[PDB]
Amino acid sequence: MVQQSEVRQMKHSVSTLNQEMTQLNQETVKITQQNRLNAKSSSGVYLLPGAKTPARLESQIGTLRMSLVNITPDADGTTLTLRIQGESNDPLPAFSGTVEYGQIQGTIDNFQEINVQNQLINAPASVLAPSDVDIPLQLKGISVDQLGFVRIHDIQPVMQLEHHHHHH
Repeated sequence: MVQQSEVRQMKHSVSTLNQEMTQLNQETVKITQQNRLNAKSSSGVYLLPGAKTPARLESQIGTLRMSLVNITPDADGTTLTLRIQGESNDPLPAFSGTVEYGQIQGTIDNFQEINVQNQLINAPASVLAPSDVDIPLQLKGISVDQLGFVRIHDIQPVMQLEHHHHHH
């Protein structure tokens, strides 16, 4: 019932608004957008190519932190360096992940993920502590200038053995 006949007819009458705050650095704005969307995400973390900031994700192998650097155009899509940094002090075993990437045409109040598809980021077995890895993420179809968001999710260990949870 919010559908009211509300008109924007510019009438010549003075109206004093509240003291609107100052402007902000463009990158910092995209960072503020990243953080807000990050919390609004239930499937992994939002890495906005315009923010390039590191995001913390609690995976099956452990708590890791990804970020986007060296973002450059590709033959088909866009090549950027996907860095997996360990938040813990432990080495991270071999794992694969499903990364979504597309465009955001809406606002923070209401945004639609359009032109979005995914790719498999498979990193090697990190036998070093602390664990830090960098792998080339060759995005397809989408152009660097047209990049809206790169969301890392679905992180799973590959072909590695478990330890028998002997409780009985």
